[PDB]
Amino acid sequence: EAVKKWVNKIIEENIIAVFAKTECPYCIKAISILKGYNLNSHMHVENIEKNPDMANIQAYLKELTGKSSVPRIFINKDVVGGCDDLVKENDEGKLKERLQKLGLVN
Ligand SMILES: [Hg+2]
Repeated sequence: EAVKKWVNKIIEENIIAVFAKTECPYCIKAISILKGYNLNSHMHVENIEKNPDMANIQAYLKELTGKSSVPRIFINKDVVGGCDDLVKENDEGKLKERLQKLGLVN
C-alpha cells in the first residue's frame, strides 16, 4: 500500500515523471530528450535504485506499464514507456503532440 501510494504521488503530482536508476545511459538519454523540450519545471526524476524498496517499486511499475525496467516514463499520468518508446514518439511527432496538449510547448 505504502509503496504504491508513494509511486502514485510521484506520477500524479508531476506532469512528467521519470523513474530511473544509477548511471544508466538510457535513463540519461531519455531525461536529456525531455529537458531538450524545456520541461525541467514540470519534470521529476526519481532514482529508484537508491531506494530500499527498489524491487517493490519495479513490480508496481510493471503492474502499471507491462515492464519492470527503468527508465519508466509517464506524461500527465499516461504511460509513455522506456527510452526507446520516447525516441519513437519523439521522431514521429507524438511527443510534441502530447506536450502541446499540455501547454508545455508552443
Ligand atoms: Hg533509446
